[PDB]
Amino acid sequence: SEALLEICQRRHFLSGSKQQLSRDSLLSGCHPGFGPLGVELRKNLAAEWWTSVVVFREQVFPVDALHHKPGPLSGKLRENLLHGALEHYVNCLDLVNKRLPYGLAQIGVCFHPVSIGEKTEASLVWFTPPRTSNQWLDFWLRHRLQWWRKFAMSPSNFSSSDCQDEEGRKGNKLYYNFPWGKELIETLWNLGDHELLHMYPGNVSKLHGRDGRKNVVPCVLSVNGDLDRGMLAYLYDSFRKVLKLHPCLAPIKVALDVGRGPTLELRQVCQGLFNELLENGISVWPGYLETMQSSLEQLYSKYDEMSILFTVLVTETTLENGLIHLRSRDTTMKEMMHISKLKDFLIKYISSA
Amino acid sequence: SEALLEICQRRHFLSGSKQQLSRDSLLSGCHPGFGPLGVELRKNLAAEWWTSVVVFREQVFPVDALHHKPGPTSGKLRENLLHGALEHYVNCLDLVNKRLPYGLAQIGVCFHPVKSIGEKTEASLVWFTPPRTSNQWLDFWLRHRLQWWRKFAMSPSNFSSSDCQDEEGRKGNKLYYNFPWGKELIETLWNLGDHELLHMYPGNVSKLHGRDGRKNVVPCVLSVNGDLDRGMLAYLYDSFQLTENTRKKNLHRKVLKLHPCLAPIKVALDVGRGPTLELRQVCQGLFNELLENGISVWPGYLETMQSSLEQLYSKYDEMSILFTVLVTETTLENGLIHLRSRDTTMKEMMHISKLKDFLIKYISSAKN
Amino acid sequence: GQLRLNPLLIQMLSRGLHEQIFGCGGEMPDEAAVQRSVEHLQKHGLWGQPATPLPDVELRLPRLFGGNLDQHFRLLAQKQSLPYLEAAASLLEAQLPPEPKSWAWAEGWTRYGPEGEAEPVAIPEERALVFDVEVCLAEGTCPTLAVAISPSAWYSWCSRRLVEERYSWTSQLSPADLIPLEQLVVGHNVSFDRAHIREQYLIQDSRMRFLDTMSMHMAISGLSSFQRSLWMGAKSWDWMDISSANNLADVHNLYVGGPPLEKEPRELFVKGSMRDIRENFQDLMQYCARDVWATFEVFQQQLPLFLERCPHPVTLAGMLEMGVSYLPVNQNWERYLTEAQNTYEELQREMKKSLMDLANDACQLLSGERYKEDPWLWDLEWDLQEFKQKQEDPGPPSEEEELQRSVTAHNRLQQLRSTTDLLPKRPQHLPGHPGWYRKLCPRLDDPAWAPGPSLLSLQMRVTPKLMALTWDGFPLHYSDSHGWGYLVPGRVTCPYRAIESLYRKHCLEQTYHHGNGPYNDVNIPGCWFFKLPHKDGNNYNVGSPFAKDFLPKMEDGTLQAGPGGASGPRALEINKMISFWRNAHKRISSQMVVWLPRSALPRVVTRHPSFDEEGHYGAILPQVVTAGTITRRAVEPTWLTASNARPDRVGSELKAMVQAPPGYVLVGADVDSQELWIAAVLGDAHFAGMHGCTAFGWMTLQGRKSRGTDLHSKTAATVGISREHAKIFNYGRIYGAGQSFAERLLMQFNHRLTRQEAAEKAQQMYAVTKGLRAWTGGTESEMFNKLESIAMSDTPRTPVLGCCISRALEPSVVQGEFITSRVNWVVQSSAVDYLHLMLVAMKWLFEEFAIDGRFCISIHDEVRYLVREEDRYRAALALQITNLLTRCMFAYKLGLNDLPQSVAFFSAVDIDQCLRKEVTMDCKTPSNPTGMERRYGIPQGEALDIYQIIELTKGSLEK
DNA sequence: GCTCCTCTAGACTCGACCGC
DNA sequence: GCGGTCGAGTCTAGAGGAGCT
Ligand SMILES: Nc1ccn([C@H]2C[C@H](O)[C@@H](COP(=O)(O)OP(=O)(O)OP(=O)(O)O)O2)c(=O)n1
Ligand SMILES: [Ca+2]
Ligand SMILES: [Ca+2]
Repeated sequence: SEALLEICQRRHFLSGSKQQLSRDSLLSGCHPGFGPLGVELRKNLAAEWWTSVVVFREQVFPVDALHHKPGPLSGKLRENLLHGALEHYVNCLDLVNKRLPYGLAQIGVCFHPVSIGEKTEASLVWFTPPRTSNQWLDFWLRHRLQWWRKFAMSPSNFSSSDCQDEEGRKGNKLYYNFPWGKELIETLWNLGDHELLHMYPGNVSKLHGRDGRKNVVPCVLSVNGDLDRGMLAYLYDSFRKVLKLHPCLAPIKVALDVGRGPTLELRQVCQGLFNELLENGISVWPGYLETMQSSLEQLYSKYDEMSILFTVLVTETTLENGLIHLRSRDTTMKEMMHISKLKDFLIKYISSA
Repeated sequence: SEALLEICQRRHFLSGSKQQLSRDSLLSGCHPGFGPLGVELRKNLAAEWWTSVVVFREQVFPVDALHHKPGPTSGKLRENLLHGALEHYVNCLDLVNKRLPYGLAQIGVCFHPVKSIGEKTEASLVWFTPPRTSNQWLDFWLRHRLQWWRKFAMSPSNFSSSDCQDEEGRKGNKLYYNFPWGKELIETLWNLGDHELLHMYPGNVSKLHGRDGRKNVVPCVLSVNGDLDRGMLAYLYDSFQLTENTRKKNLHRKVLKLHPCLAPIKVALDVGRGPTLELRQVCQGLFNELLENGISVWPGYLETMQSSLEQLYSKYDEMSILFTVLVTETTLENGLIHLRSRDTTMKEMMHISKLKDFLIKYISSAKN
Repeated sequence: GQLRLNPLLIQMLSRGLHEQIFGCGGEMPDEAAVQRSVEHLQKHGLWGQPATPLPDVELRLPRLFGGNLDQHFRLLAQKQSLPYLEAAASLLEAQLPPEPKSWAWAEGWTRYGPEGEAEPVAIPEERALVFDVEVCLAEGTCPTLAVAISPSAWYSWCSRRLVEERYSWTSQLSPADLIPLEQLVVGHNVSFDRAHIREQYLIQDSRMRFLDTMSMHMAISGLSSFQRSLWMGAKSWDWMDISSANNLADVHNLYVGGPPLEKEPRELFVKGSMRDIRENFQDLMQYCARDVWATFEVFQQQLPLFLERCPHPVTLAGMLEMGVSYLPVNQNWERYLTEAQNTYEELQREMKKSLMDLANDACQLLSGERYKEDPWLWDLEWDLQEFKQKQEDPGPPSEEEELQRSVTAHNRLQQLRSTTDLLPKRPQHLPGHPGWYRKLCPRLDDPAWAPGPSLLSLQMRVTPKLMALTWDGFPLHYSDSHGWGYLVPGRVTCPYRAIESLYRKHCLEQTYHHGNGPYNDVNIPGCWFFKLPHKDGNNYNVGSPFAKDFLPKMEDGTLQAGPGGASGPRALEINKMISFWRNAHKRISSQMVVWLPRSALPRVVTRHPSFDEEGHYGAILPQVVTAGTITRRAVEPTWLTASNARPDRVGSELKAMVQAPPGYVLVGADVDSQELWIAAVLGDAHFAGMHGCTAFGWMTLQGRKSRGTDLHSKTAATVGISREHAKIFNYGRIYGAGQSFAERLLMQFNHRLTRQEAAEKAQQMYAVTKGLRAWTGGTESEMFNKLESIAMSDTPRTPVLGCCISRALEPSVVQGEFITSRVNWVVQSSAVDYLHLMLVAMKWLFEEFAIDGRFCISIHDEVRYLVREEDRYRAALALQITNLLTRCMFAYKLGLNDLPQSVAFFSAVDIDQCLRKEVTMDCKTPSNPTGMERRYGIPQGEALDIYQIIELTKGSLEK
């Protein structure tokens, strides 16, 4: 439990002092910040969510909801991404040409008071016609559960449950199984039309839809998933101290290094391979620049704690026959291959998983 | 300029009501919000900035600066993200093993008082250089940033620059853009000394030591803070080509000529008449094919209604749509689909199997 | 009573200097001469004008040996030129053995003693050598082999890159990779042979001087440009038998007259590779030896003749000092090259992008056949090739239904792939785009395909059509039988009405027009096709309106991109902004820079606080020809040209990159209207023997640039033209240009002037300045009379030094021909004598008072010196003293024993760390926008006057 | 007031493939 | 068996120098 947090702190996943970072601050959005590896992991999670939710769908669109709400109600920071999305209902109705159903998705920070607490959340609002509200709710629940279980090493820990609110609206909530207990990471609510009627008192003419030929008032659906809490869950999922993150999420994938001398001769080869890999969108850790070359086993341990898919070693032979050591993090098996075959193999490994 | 904002509202680059949008609101940061196409353009601009700066450099790292600034007897919303980056200097010296120069980068929101609080999305780069090469790194970054802002534009001469000196004697540069009304600041590079780090880290100054070559030294802090919201507004103003508006006396098409690496939606996919089922299946297959290769598509085939082809083409041009694919009935028997291009407005019948490769070649040839 | 004057109220020298230079007593002015000068001044309304006297200078000049200052200069020159003539004479009486049987194959120098015996030596142990060095161009520019002849032996040198075939040598030149040579090194174009000598790049001046047979040839028997053209065309021709070109073979033919020189047709040094040189060693060495012996014979037959035609030793000492030029450069030169090439490529790419964007916007005129109304795109090919085919909400899909839909879409998509069989094997190329656009856009199958019309360039005949170029508001047009040419309206059918509307718009915003001719043979409906004015004459057709000849026309606003966009004029301005680099990048980027190692630098530079252990300092020794014309003025295209950093030129700050090493400072100053004051003083000496007697000389002396009283300002006011145009006008007319030259200048500068108007204005300008016919009743009548009398004399000689005109220009051989060339030569060779006097006096001052400094460069009339940092003020005072003495000598040789104070000292002696024209410029260019003070770290420089110099130096040159 | 040698880049041409 | 295209060859025009490699 504690060892994983220490590793994340040392490997620059969670920036801040050792005492400064606490579990409650992590879960309440009151942590000092994210380390560069944590920032890239969050960006990868955001990219994957954006793909799976907005990219391969023709009804979802991005949302630009500001942080402050300059409302007399003296402005306040936003607590939900839902209100900004609902402010765009009259605007984004024209994009789909008033054709129900349609959605609006956003990734952004929510200023939940605790001390100010900020969590980055990915929220989707689905303007369902009233007839099929529960059906689309189940559809989104199934898709979100499969997406959250896709990258996991054991979807058994990922779970789900039903619940009810004070109003009496059906809803399901997701709960990752953290080692200490079952903690929540996502929640789906089948809100009514009152969230839209309160913001638009009277004149329901502008709020109509085009379900079939009749015009209806869409029943919005709220699906909020805490991306930072998702990062925490996936980091706890991976955890020899090795964090076996999924290839599509890991921040650093390739560890380029040097072996025997001369340094000058191998520096050009390493830099060329580094540029080649970078141009293909594969992250590389520039370990060749390290003047004080540590032991190969120690370097491999550092890369294992850094969630690096493959470590590349360039030695004297590479200058002549182009053979480079390629260690696999998962199975700790060294192998050699031509330096021109590295890019294709890395792309294959990333795409396959 | 009045028509450009109407186009941005109508084509959903800018949100809010027509009376609620003025250039003062856009520049101040109190606009109701950017339309979905504006959000996509801003994402493209931020991705290009990240590719130019953080991806290729072997030392630039990402950093996370919280929106709230706790303490001095309450909190406050952050105004600049530089002070957030300066707090990670000692933290991020371990990554480069106390080697110089090394930098920190971040893209985030900034809150600026105006009695109304405005917001701006600003991409910063705190660049800890040794004091020996401050005037070298500053000029190198000035050239690099000016080149980056100029390469995506239809008129790089508009993205001018200036060299203003600070009151205390520090040297710096301010980028600009020649909007129709005047020049507006979009990026600034201040060659700050070690004063900020010394003030922020009082006591023993052995922590603030970067191994420049073989000699330790307190690094010189360089801040490069660009405004991405005003940057994308400048790109929208540039693509519209207001100066152009004797040859175009009758030729008048309202087009946003955004750079192919910046345009929000790449291609528009349509369909014509029937049969409905087979054409829908073909369109959905092509949609998935293009999407799986990182090409955004506007699903124009889903429209139950139909508009005139010229009006549809004008609508796509105003939205900065690079290509307009039309899968007609004939595609089922020979695989030929009309392909109108935004730049030329000329139809070319290209085989459906060769569309993905041609689109990838066209997009990637513009440094993608 | 230091306030001396002239009978014309011109403030002359102070008594303290006038009694130390010209001696006491002087001469009582002749009342007749004073009366004539006063009457002449009254004729031009320049008598009695108040002039503010300058403060009188008190200074103690050093001892003047001999007296009269002429014997002084002679003694200085003789003391300077003695140890090198004592070696030239040793060479002229040599006993050189026959050529060696077989040239040795070893590194370094090998002494070939009697009977062709090879013996290795460290260095040639002689005080005189005729030199010729061969360098392989394939290997770069490092020297390969060299052959030199001593007074008593033959020598040969072979580099390590010809003896040892190493895997790879370094690409940076160093003194450890050059020829290891009072000494005299004769040769042909010895500047080329000098740049390959090791010791010539050290900062300390080794006392070695170079005699160039090419320079002596140009001094003795030289050819003007027209004479050179006639001589080349042929090979009234009496002068052809006495002159020759600068080729070593032609010079040997002219001076020796023996068998013609053998030039190897293999050309293994110019075209062949290093292996060819390694194989033909025994033949290339013999060829080099034959060239060396030809140079030796030319020198033998040339040295006495040059001394008999240029008797004053000042000329020889100045020529020996002009050979030793030295341009110190540092690591900023490589950065300058890189950031000029990158900024040239970026601007060229931006222009190409603008052209492609303007091409893309042109396709849309096809719709509705709107292109038939475009004045520029109407005549292109717009044909199109026909292609040769040969409900409610259903709800959420179930878990398997979505996969079924995806699979049924993917399989249907892949089923369409089978239709590729019907597709032709060779795909058609853009059948839907217009005809002119298919050529520009590359074929898809091409491996180097780029989006858009990627094959577009300024050279194509469509680029002046896309840009809609207008020449004085007239659209350009191309006809195959007459080249380019604009269309003047008012007279696929062309849209003449559209052209008329465009011209009306242009005239409102800013027959009747006369140009190269209506050319009614080319019938464009309702238009007149006037050709573009070609520089070669109206008998030739311009192939491109973007040629370098049209840049002034682009800048004047005549050739401008048409309206309707902001990409045409932007492309035109980008074209104007990269002309210099486009024309000179090969020259500037190929300069030979030898990076001196730290072991070769003096302790002054290795201990100065401005010295960094990570910087490289070099030396671009200019390959100057110390006598490059008939006027003996140095010629070097890269450096010795009127260049200065401009805000709209890429890489034009090269002269600002000549940065003195840390511890040295480039002291130097520019002469104020040297070639104008020389003509003025000649006229004054000829007319009445006093300064300001002629109105031209009086205007030159008592003239204020700010007040507009000067010559150029009055000329521009009278003719109503730009100041630069008036300056070129005045310099041309002074050099001897006739009225036809003035007419063509007026027609070129202003297109609204006809030939009649240009002739009238030229006649009116020449009838009040030069006078009437020798000449009488004009401002410059006496000066031109003196110049013509000197030119038409039996043996024209420069009045101030006695240097004779070239044999191919004396009036005996050329009877009544090339009068303009000789009258120009008078003034220009007088200026060259001025420069030689300056150099001799400066070297004397630097040697007697031990001022550590050396000659750097003499760009035009500028005179720079790489003086040590501590001796900058002493060097400035020395420059002022040398200018004073030079002007006094110029007046004394013309019979005027006096000198005006206003021209007796430098306006400002620039003291900076670069060769910028003024010490206040920042040299902001498209390549260097930040400025000198930021990109590199060069602060400004002092511009001390004489009074400020005296206070700093205390008035004494002694340390 | 003008020549020449040579180099590259653009436009047009004649004569020969080869797809149908 | 026939007609549309593809590519070396020729003409033309601007580019540099009138040196030495
Ligand atoms: N149109 C010109 C200008 C100058 N020169 C020559 C003669 C001068 O001796 C030398 C330097 O002249 P500059 O033009 O550099 O400076 P000026 O003497 O003309 O002074 P200014 O430029 O201030 O008028 O160049 C020339 O032949 N033709
Ligand atoms: Ca030579
Ligand atoms: Ca001058």
